[PDB]
Amino acid sequence: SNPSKRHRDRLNTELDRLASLLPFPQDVINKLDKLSVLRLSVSYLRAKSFFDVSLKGVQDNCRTKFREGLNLQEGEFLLQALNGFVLVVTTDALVFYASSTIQDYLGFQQSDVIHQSVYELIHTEDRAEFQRQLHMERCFVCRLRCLLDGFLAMNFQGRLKYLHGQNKKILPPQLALFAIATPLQPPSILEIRTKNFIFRTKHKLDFTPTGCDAKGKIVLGYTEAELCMRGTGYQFIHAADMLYCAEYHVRMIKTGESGMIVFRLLTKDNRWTWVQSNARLVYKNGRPDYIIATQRPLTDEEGKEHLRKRTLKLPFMFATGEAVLYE
Amino acid sequence: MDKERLARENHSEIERRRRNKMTAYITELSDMVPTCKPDKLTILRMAVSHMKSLRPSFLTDQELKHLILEAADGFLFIVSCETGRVVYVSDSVTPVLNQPQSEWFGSTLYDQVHPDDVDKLREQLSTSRRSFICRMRCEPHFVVVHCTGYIKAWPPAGVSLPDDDPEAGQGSKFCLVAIGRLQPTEFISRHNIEGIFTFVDHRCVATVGYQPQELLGKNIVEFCHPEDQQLLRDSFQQVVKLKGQVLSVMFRFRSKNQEWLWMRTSSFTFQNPYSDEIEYIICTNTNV
DNA sequence: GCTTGTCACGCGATGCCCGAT
DNA sequence: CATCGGGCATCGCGTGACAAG
Ligand SMILES: O=Cc1c2[nH]c3ccccc3c2cc2[nH]c3ccccc3c12
Repeated sequence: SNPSKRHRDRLNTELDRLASLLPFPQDVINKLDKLSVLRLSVSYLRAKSFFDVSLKGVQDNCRTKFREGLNLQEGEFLLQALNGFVLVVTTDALVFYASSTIQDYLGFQQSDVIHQSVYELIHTEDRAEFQRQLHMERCFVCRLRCLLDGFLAMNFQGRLKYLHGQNKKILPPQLALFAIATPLQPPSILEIRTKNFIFRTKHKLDFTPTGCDAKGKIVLGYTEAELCMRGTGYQFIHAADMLYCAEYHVRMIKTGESGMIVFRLLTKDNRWTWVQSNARLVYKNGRPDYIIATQRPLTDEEGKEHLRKRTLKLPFMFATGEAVLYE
Repeated sequence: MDKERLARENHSEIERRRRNKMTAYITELSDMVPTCKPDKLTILRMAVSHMKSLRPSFLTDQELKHLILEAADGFLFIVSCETGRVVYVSDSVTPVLNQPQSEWFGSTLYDQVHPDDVDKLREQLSTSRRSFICRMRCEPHFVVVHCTGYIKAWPPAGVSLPDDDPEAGQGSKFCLVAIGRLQPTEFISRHNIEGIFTFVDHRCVATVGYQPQELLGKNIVEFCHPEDQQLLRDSFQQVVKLKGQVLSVMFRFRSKNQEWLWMRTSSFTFQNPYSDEIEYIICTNTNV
């Protein structure tokens, strides 16, 4: 023995007893290091002290046992319905709290994030922006590091509320950001990534659809009947492509073949999907009967590339927007 | 510049920072425990004291719910994908919709929304993530609610379903678990020959303040001043009689600020190149 | 085969406690 | 009522062992 080692042993004993009480699974406590043991002890105490003053049930008129069981999980239900995670950040840009689902969206462990600097999770070029939001309602966007790539852009919707019970020095409480971070919606676009996905549609002479194969149902999202009850195919065309499609329809009327055209179709989700199509005229007794269009879905990248290298220059060429379709 | 010394010095300063971090965390503990100048072992023993008193998850379910609701409001609801039958609704439905927990139970999500939306509701309930915008009721009065949720296999794990429970005979296979929360330019558009917005340019936001989803489905006359409504209507009726010809009309469009904006609309018809029938009416709407 | 970080250890400079002045 | 020297406990520092990555 010797006094220094005695004191270190007592310190480590107190540290282990602190680790034993942390509200984490045992496999998480075992991997912890003493510094983060102290860190999350402090963070748990701060959280409990805030909840001691800010916090505090089915209507007894409508209370069943199953409803009680669901009420005992209401919190996790909300957390799962968030489609994202919770963030509570102090004025020092310290993470007062982050929900577990942050690991679902960024790859960071909740116990590694709590009581740490928020900027370590946020892209440099955006950190300044975040600061301006920290100093009542708030709605903005930020790029956070995603270990599952590497960054992810996310919408933060939250508020600035006083983080009570922090016992700073006694100083008054400071404004903390209570926000929900959710991923960014990709633009209203549909890009089939399944390779080799050419599909054919059948139409009458005015381009009103009458038949379609399985891959067409998969990409466009309509049932076979649903395709043919909503007017001609021009009811399905993006307004930036209507005139090009009309020109190529005239070309097919005059020569039987349309040539390769690139344009956007309206899915049943009311999204736009790019297609490179080719319309051929089928004949009955030497007279035109119906149209056989064969389409290959494109990505947004090469779609905008084809649009930017457009042969004809027609009005509404660069227009963007949304549409609906009725029967 | 002598690697062995650079490594030594940076390592020394690294655990110097480590020691400082440990001391700062101990000081925070001293600040956050009850009874408390004491030394490190005193503070650690009193921290064990307090933590044994206070005590798996970092937060309780109610603490997590409190954090989420403080963050961005909302009320949780759980409905069956089959009939829309409301399995569960939180008490948050009272501060959100001004409705008792009681009007939603024993009811159906279709009965709580606007009729013009029930179809879309079926859209969102048939057959993971879901996100939509509807109008729920609070003469009756409705309100726009943004709903974000997911499809979950029913019944949920952990929750016991007794025999005499009312949920015991339902037997729904899937559920929707969601949160509901209350929330000089020009642009082009395509309408049917009645005036209903069927295509809206995004620039409408910079032009009249509305988002495209707020215009699509609505007739343009709904946004026109009552004294200019017949004029705009006859403009639409005349542009159909004169195929290809352009007709301009000036009227007052009510922006979403409920402000009247003078707008010039140029309309013409798109003809099917085979049948010469009208597909829609193209309008360019410009501020004045 | 190198980097960063955790943990123990030795080692003195001060702290605390307390008979003994 | 202090002040004063023991002996052990706290406490901060630098370094070496060891491992995850
Ligand atoms: O109505 C134009 C159209 C078209 N409308 C549709 C509606 C539903 C599904 C597919 C289509 C479709 C495919 C097309 N392929 C074309 C080549 C040249 C010119 C026009 C078209 C055209």
